[PDB]
Amino acid sequence: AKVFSRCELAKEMHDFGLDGYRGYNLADWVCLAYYTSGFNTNAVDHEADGSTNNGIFQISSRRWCRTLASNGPNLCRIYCTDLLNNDLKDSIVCAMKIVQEPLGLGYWEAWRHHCQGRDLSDWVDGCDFL
Repeated sequence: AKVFSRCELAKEMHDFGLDGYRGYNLADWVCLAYYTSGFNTNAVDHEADGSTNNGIFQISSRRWCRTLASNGPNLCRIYCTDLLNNDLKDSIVCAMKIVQEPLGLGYWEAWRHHCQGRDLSDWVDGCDFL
């Protein structure tokens, strides 16, 4: 239902206060979204164990959100399908809870494999709102 451009997404995330949150800057978050969902707020990925990864940050039904038949701790206290909204707020809130765990953004494979260990300033370069 919505695919953000890079700077549009950066602007929304800046509005949500993610620049510097838990020591990660805006670029970290933009890079994460790109490599998890390609900036698609409606993305769903179905893993081999049948769990789902959901929304802009590809949040997992095994731990963080609730689906039926795949019961779990549902730590964000939210149906998975509610993380598929055009409005980012619930995905943001849930990602914030995830990054409070010891790994931070290292919890995402996509971030470890494409964003960590790299200069990411490119991801926010040229952005009008800044």
